[PDB]
Amino acid sequence: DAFVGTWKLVSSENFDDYMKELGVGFATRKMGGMAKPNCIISVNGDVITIKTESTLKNTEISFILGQEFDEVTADDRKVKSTITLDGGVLVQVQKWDGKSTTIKRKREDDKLVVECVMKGVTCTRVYERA
Ligand SMILES: Cc1sc(NC(=O)C2=C(C(=O)O)CCCC2)c(-c2nc(C3CC3)no2)c1C
Repeated sequence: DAFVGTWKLVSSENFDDYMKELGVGFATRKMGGMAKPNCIISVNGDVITIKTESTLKNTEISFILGQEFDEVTADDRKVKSTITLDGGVLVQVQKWDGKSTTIKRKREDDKLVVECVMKGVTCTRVYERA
């Protein structure tokens, strides 16, 4: 849709702090910090696929809106994830061990803007079309 395409990370703010608040150890935060992933979003029928591709780590999720799914995150958390569409924003929550984090994906001008929240920490990542 508005989201479909191949997107390249161009800017990131507060990602290390976000990873820290998730309990991500130094080695994984080092891998993630200066990573510049591609994000490849596609849809077929009910099913949306979001692939994240980077030199040291790839991940992928496929989901139906509103339907919880199991996810292994890039930092090896086993989480229960639900993604919904709310006012044009893809809202993802991950729940594990009585905690939650939210990842919101929205389109703004030429940007795919990804807001990641854990407790008091807010990180913002911006992608543009590859
Ligand atoms: C090479 C890469 S990329 C990447 N994470 C992203 O790109 C992420 C997002 C996005 O921009 O889609 C949005 C949500 C957070 C993550 C990691 C990594 N995340 C984590 C914890 C924070 C989940 N630990 O490592 C690494 C090692």
